[PDB]
Amino acid sequence: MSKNYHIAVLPGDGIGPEVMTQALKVLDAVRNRFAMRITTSHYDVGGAAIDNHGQPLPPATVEGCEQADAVLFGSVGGPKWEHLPPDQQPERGALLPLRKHFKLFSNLRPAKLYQGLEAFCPLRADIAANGFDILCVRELTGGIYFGQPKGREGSGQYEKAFDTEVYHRFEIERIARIAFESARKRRHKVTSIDKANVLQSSILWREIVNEIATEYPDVELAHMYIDNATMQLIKDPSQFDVLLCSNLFGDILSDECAMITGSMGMLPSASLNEQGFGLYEPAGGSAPDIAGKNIANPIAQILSLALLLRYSLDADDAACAIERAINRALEEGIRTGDLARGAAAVSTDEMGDIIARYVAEGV
Amino acid sequence: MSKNYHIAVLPGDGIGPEVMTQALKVLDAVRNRFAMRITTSHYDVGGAAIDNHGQPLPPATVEGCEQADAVLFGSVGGPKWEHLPPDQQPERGALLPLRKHFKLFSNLRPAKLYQGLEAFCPLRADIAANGFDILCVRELTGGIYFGQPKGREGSGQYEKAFDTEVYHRFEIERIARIAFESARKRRHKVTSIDKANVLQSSILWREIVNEIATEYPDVELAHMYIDNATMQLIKDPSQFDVLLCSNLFGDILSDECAMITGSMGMLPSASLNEQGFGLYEPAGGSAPDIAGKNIANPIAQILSLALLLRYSLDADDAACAIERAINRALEEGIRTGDLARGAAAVSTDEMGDIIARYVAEGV
Repeated sequence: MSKNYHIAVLPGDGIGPEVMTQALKVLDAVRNRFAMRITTSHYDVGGAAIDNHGQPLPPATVEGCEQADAVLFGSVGGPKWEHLPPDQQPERGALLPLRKHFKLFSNLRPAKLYQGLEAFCPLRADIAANGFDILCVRELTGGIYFGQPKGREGSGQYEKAFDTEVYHRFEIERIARIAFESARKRRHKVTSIDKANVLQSSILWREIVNEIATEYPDVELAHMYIDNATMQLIKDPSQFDVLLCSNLFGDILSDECAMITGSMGMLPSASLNEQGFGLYEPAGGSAPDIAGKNIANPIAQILSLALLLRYSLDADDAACAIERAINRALEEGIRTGDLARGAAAVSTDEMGDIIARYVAEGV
Repeated sequence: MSKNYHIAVLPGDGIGPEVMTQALKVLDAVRNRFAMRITTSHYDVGGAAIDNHGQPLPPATVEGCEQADAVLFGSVGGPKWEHLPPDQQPERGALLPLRKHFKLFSNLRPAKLYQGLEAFCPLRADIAANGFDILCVRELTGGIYFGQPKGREGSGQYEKAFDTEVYHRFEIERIARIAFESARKRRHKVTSIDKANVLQSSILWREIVNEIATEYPDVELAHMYIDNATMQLIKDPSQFDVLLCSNLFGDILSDECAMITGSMGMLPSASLNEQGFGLYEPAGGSAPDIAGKNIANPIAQILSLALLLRYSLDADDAACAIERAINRALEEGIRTGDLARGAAAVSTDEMGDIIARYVAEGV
């Protein structure tokens, strides 16, 4: 709840700009309720920047993001591009350059069971009913996806391929930190996932996690292996707050958490660097068929904004207030098309009206 | 009618002997019904072997296992042993030299939702109702648990720890074969789990698997990455037959499967080699606590006999009869310590008499 903030807003293609419009409505209701001074600049990126500057990521767009406290990003692909690939893509050509540009090494993906869809959840009703709220923190830049040596050697029966799981201390120290800070924002419990029986890199991970933890006495830390963690998300998801994972283990576990929500198309994602700059976006997926006719669901965008406030603009109170507006609309059955018993009671624009109205505690 | 076969029977410690005698009751009704000739010989292993012989895996046991078509193995360990060393007593001193000696590179873990146990399944009911029957085939000897170099190196910022994820073409070939062979005795489907979008070792795995697929043209092959399978196992387990897995991807997935049955006490395991020699055992362990002739549940041990018959003895007729018997028992609600409210506990011994009966044939 304060003054000073500026936000690069990059809708993109497809549903991008119609779902960012709903986010800016909710931003405006936040601006008034908490008396926060937040300005935005809009920038072209992906397909429309192809169309305007003949570029997936125009250079001035990068400047504008350099000048912002955070980037709110939409969707990128939609209509008619990528016949010429791949770093001449939208996705390839905008999103990973931005990643690389700003040192975005972490990826946070919350998975919370909203009352309203305890029936969509895949777990036994008596399990879904206990509910859950988990933040999966995933290390993005190291591990076995990028390790070196990597490659393929030989022929015949002894032909081999190999990848290396490497981690460096500087890498494990920074992602651990983001996990602990985030648990402070939350319920003060970090479960670090590893394979610290067999894996040497998993022994260092553990080790270093236990060192960093001394700096956070108010946060409880547990360790769990990846295969126990795959069972426990099914058995009792409600035991976990923050999951701290390597690149591979977080890929797996962030997807397992998404599935157990039962919704998925509703989920946000954040990518942060160690200074608090983030790029916030829906995890879901670009439009395209769905585009232009307002039946896109804006919630994942509106939830990327909630994330933006908590994590880059340290407005935790403002972030909850959007969360509770969404929880309220979902409990009432208000859908774009997720429960049309007596009609998917709302279009994209209507959905954006209702949430911004609820934040402004109107309804 | 006939046979030729011979089985080493190594009960072990604890509930090993109690549930192993129920297994052997059932081998009797099988010997009778399908007119087989199967010889058994008992050998002392782990704890029994330390007491009677002075060591957990006597030369004589080993000698006896070399004369068998398979090894049916109970449980090993109790708190009365292992104070002295790691790979010198019951578990590590018995169970893993066995595997090494016999070149057992594959691990088969079935996970099947049994009807009278549907409620214990932690998935939503309508997914539980569709049921499932999965066989996870896991590479045991290779991949990242054993690749070299493994280690840790340096100080400060770039201190690193690494593991190498190696496969050769011969390793992938032989595990893919037992997966396709297995699929032939089941529903003629193999899904191969890689992460081939980024891993060089996964890329080769996918290549060799496609090669081997052509030698089994009547078996439908599918590829899927580890994070998708992790979700699909929740959303629609019924789509799967055999999962073909590398060492780490099958350790994760095997547990996920086990959990979704909701009856992990009941599951068997098989480790096979190239010539079809297997070690068959419960996936869990003795319960010294519960050791003492008559409450331990014998179904896992018995289901182990079923696997041995199918994979080592090539008698799947006799294996399915055992699986039909257990299936009828469970839905009848009869069971050792899964449910009692009408003094509906039944002994280890009663369970064995009953399942032998149904195999013999009911009425």
